[PDB]
Amino acid sequence: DVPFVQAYSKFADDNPRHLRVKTGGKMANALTNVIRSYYSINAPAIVPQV
Amino acid sequence: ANRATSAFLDNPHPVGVNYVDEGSRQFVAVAELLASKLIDSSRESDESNSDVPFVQAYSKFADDNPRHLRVKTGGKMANALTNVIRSYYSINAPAIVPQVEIDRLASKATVSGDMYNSYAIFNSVPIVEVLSPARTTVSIVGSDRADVTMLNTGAGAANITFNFGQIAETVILKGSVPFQLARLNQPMPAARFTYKLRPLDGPFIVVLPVGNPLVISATAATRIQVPLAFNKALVESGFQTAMNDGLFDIQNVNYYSSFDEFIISQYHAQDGINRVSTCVILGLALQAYDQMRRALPV
Amino acid sequence: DVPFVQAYSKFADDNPRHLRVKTGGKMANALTNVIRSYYSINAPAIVPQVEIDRLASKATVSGDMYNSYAIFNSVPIVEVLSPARTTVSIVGSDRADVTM
Amino acid sequence: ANRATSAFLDNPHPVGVNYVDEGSRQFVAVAELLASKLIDSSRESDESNSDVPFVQAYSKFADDNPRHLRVKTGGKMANALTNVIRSYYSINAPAIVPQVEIDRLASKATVSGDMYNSYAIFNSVPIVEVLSPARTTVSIVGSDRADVTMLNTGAGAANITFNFGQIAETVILKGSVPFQLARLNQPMPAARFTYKLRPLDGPFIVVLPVGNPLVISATAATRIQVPLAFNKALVESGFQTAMNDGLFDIQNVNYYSSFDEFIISQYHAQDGINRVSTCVILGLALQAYDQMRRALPV
Amino acid sequence: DVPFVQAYSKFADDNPRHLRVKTGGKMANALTNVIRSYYSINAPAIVPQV
Amino acid sequence: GEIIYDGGLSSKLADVVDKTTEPHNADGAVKDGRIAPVKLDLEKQKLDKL
Amino acid sequence: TSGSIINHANNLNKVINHVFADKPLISETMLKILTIDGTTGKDGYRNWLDKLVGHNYPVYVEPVVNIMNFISARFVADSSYFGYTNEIMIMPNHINVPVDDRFGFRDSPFCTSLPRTIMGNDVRRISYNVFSMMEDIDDVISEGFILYDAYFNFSYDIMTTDGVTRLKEDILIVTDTGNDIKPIHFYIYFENRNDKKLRYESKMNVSYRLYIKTPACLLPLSDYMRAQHDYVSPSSSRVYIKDPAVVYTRS
Amino acid sequence: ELIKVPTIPHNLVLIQSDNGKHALIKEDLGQWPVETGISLVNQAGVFAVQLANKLGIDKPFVLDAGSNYFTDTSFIDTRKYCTDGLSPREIQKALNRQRAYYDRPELTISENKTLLSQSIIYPDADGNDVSIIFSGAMSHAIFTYAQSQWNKNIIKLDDYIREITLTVPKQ
Amino acid sequence: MDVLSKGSLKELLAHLEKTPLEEAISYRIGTVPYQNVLISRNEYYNQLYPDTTSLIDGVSREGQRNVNGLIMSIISYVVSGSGHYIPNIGFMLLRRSILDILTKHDTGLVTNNLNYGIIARNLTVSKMNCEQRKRMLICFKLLAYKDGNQNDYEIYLNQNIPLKQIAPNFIPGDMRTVIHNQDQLAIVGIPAYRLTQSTELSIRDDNAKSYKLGYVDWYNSNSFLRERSEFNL
Repeated sequence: DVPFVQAYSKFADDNPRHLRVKTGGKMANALTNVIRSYYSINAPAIVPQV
Repeated sequence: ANRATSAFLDNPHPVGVNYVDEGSRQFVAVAELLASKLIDSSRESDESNSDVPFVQAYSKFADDNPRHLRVKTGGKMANALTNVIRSYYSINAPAIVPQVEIDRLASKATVSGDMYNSYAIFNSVPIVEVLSPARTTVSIVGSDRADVTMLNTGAGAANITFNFGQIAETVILKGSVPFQLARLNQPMPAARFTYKLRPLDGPFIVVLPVGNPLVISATAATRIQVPLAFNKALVESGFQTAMNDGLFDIQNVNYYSSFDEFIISQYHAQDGINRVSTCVILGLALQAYDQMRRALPV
Repeated sequence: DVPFVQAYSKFADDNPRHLRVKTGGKMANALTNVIRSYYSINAPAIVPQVEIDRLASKATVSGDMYNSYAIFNSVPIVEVLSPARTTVSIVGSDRADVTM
Repeated sequence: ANRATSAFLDNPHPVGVNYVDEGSRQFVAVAELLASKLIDSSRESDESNSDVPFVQAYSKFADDNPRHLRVKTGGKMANALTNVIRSYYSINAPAIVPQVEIDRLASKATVSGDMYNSYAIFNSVPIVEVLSPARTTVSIVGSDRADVTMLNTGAGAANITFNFGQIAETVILKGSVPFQLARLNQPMPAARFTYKLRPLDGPFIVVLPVGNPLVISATAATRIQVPLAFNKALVESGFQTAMNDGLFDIQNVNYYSSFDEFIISQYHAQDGINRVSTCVILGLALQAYDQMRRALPV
Repeated sequence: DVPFVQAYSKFADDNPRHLRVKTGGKMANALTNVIRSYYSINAPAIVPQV
Repeated sequence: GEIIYDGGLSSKLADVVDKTTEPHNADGAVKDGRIAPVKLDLEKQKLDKL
Repeated sequence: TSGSIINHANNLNKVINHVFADKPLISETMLKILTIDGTTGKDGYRNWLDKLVGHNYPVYVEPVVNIMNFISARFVADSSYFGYTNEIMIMPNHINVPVDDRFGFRDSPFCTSLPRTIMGNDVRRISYNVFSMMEDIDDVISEGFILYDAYFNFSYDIMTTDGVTRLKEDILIVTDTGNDIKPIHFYIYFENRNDKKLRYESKMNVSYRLYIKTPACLLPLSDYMRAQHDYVSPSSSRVYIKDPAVVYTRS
Repeated sequence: ELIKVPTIPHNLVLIQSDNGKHALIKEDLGQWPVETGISLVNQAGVFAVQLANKLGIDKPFVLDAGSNYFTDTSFIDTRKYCTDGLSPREIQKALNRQRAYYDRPELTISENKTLLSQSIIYPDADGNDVSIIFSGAMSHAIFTYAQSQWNKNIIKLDDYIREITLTVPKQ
Repeated sequence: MDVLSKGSLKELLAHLEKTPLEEAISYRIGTVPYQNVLISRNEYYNQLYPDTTSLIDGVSREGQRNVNGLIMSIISYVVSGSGHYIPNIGFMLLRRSILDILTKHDTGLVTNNLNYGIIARNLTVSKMNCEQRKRMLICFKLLAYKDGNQNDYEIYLNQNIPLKQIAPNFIPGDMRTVIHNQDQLAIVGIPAYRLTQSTELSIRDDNAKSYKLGYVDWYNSNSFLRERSEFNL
């Protein structure tokens, strides 16, 4: 599992855990939110610039 | 034709849409973990003749030291837990707790906050519809065990259509006398006392003879994903306390006898999967409510 | 995650992996098939005795099945005999209602 | 009343019940992994001037050193993979390869037998039934994109019921002209060119005005759990090669234009969930079949 | 069997013996009699206060 | 009266070097395992070694 | 490519120098075979290692390799046991943050988890490389931030007395070249709540505080039943045979 | 040859405040420097070998902690009390100091006996001896895993002979 | 450039205290907003690029002479960096600080009749990013609490749910709220090195990009040039 741990840590800024659901971290949330914003002008677009 | 349906499946009200984020879910899990420690310290204090174990547990839970000549309500955690239960039940119930208070309380203990690790079995039997001819009469009584009484006053045998929905996994049918049941476009077998059925298979036909009334008892099992800390005994007790304390009474909401009826009815409504996810968080919140209220009767 | 890794390793005889489904290993397979055999005489006996004995050595518990008791609430109405011109209906198992 | 249904949904044949254990799933996973390296070693060999990368890849796959003046069939792995594909398609096909041979070939590589870690999107449109009044003609053409041509020769407008099943997640309806569609016992909205529907919502009613025919084009998306190595491009190519190589020719079977039609048809059968599990393993085997046969054409 | 022996000794005020029946001691007898007294006012109150 | 608080040792957030520093990698709580920056003699005004 | 050849040549020499240093990894029997043509032992091994690159030879995994891979996996997974963490937080003293109050530490530098939101806003996260090159660091520290993309080595001392919990050194160092974090060493004291002198010193003599996730090696005394573990030792009837050969010489 | 390890390498320490209000158990496995900018897995490999030497699991071994026990003076108590791991008497001393701060009464005889009997040795079905002791979590996980790996290469003599019969010359 | 550099609420409020209203008003005549125009973006397309002009662009635009125009000019300066052309406001009013206009009654301006929904629509709130919206909500809260319209501000936030999520967590008149605020409001900062000297398609994006690229040069040279004119005043 060593190659997967490195890839997940880079993507999610946290080590994978057996008892925590693998969600992708804050990058996954930001990617999901920008997709909503691109589709329509009425989307919230709440992701900070920082 | 006559159509009969279960009572608890009629008109499910919309659930709330607040306190469903990751931080809010962590708050309910933290409250459940801290409430479990509150009731363990209360028992320990009684058996040890010392109030030290209870004082330590209440201070972490309530954020203040226990003091005599005070009510010992439960602090800010008790108010937040009570208000989130109100919001989950109805979309008309206002959301009062700010997100800052929720986030601060969620930092007391480390929890996963994932409500889909494990599963639970729910035993409410959904009878969506029963279609009967003109001469026959059909009545449905019960939610945990449904008894369907059918009587044929016509000249010949009648066909009764049973629809149990598509969410339930297994339905077991038992009759007062042996009866005939088969699926659509399938040969009718010999009369048997009991049948085991999959609701996904399709509508089922029962042959009703003219002689005597036939009563069919139905039991069902449904699997819903819940957190690992879920305990059905504590959730059901918390649901009744919530109704008695009057935090479910708002305008335009249906009422249910058990949390089993509430969760199954929302499953069969439109957008049932999303509704059930919110109801799971309410169940864990009710589990925390029951433990904390029994430790600190207010 | 050390407590879960140790517990699963003893139960499943294998270390958990991130990308592999945690199924329980040999103990899960043995328990599933053994449950099948108890229900019906027609079900085969797949699990070997060697696997059962090896899995029984993982913990130290007596196999006594008679040191306690339990209460079961089913109502065994074997028969109700009624004369002519009378109707009797039996409904329910946990609570039996007889309408006559 | 007239009933119209999709052709590919009619009469799905039973699928095989063998080679679905953990050891058999490992063999399919090993075959896909070693066949992929065979196709990659061919490209690397051509880039350089040495056949060493291919010789290593073929030796691992076929358990024999490649030799000139020989067909290079693929060894025992190629034979075993071919027979399991036959068994998966139909319950009538014999199971030839012994379990000992499957286990021996599964030990060549260390891969997990899990086949439900990831998911994939399948775009076959499951129009289960279209119910139309007496004076209306309805025709359904297509599987990937289903075009329903309806014409009303009656005096007044007619209501047509659409049933898309319960498995599909989303269905997009596009009309030649704007049309009105609503759920059962619901008001009709204003005429719109496109509709997005969830088939679980219920049967839908389309108003068919008197005059020129109205054509509705349907597109669907259903998600099915598959291994992570699943590739739709490779699976479909293997399906065509499998049918062309004549290993799907068994008595009393149904034939399909693509693997996508095959898997959606089985999902809508009686034991849909169990049938799809076997078909997913068939999909991975077909993916290995395509890569192996393109490198070693016999 | 030591943890069960100590727990039984606390409950029954007597050491377990292999050739004697484990009725439960005086506490078991007193608990049975108080249960009888609670149910009905006609049941006698056999157990003394001491 | 008794003095409860009269100043004390004060922590400083950061220290500021008043001398020019050569380029360097992290050598504090974070230690960089890569080679130190290579110093190259370039942009010579007058020709040498050519 | 020249870069690949240059990289391979340098790496090959580095490995060969290390394997032959101290006690050589390979035995004298191999060196005799490699030196049979007159070449040196170092030269013979370097050529043979070169041909082995890209080998398809199967290598059986030994018990000692399995053991090392286990400890390596736990070293990466549970970093708090071994004294390093991936994230640290620098926050002003006037900002109140949730902390781990289980151990009774005064001004505990340990958090159950690094907070996602403080005062209703998400905490800013800066990689160590960006923070090193920051020239507006003074404006950033006023708000507070989380440092990541690096491994932070830390140490702590738990003192039985009461005192001001603080760090041995200043948190950060500013140079014309870049910004860096000084070595982390916590002086942790237990807390007596009704002490006015230490309460005032904590708020006024400390301006910025450094937080890390609570180490998993720490365990409160109340949870001493979590330390119970089982070890199995083989039977004492077993006898171990040093020489298991089954034959003798004829004479 | 095989090494018989006499004592289980627990790594637990007890830290308590002077007033006794707070006490904690800490597992000390050392501090290992980690460098950024290079692979962490490669560094973890170097530290794994050093950690194995510290725990004494680098070389093949079998645990021999069965004989580390004593028996209580009470005639009822026939249990074997393990001496490995953190001493239950140390926890009892720490717990009593905590109760003194809160003015609670000291641990009773019944509570003392339960605490003092937590660490025990009992035999299993196969004749092996199981030791329940207080020890660190990672020390327990690493030590027990190394035990299962070395045990794969320990076989009965008759099994070894059967594997080498075909190579034995007649003379 | 200075106003866009502030990244905290307490920095932004401090800047508004020292900045006169003159800096929020432009003396350039500009163009009328809300006009569909074709602009040239030759880095990307050979054809002209459609776009619409707005008040929150970086370029000065003609403004109305009412109070609504002056409030819109103040907000545009905060969110975009430039004000609007409102001529002959008055010497006394132009000397007052921006915060004095928003939060003080001594200025002589009446803002009770302002409709927050209309002002947001005129400023094209739909096209504003999260940082710009938070800055605008700060100006609304300051105006609301001055006029005793705290309830109206809360009701306005209820109607606009997306604006409620990013509402600043500060109560005007309370110093504790400003001290502990953790908002990020920096439109322009020291750029990440990845930023390049390339054009952007939209009018707003290009003008914002221009401010970002020129911040490093402005940071180094503004102090001396300001002092060269400030001394001997």
